[PDB]
Amino acid sequence: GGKAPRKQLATKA
Amino acid sequence: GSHMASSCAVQVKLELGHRAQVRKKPTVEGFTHDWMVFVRGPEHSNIQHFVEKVVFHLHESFPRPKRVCKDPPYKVEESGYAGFILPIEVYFKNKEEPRKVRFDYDLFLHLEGHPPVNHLRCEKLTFNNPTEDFRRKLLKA
Repeated sequence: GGKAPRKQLATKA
Repeated sequence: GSHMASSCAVQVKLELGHRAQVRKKPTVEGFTHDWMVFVRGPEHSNIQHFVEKVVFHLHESFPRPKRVCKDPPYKVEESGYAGFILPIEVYFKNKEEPRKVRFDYDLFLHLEGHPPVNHLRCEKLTFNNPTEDFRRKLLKA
């Protein structure tokens, strides 16, 4: 799975 | 209608979508990955009958992350350098049950050099025994 980076500056909680 | 003996559930189908492709030459601010999102109904089923407007909540790193669509095919085209869950909203035309639905669509982008991204998925909203106005629009869809 060549998935590009992801911004985890936010919260899903 | 107001003559119900059999409980009728009318189902509307909304579709979340997005494509992604990379430009080997980023924009001025260094955005490498360009993508486009989709919210609509299935081919031949028009949501504009039971759907009023639409909204996209992109990431705050994006200028004006909330894109509203009051027109035909509801979509967003933007550029960045990362993926994320994008909380998408479709506004419904009703005075009854929720006038909005929120689809948390996963915005995935592919690695630089070889990005094939074209994804579309379909959601289902079944409304058990809806008022005529709603039923009526859901049927026209």
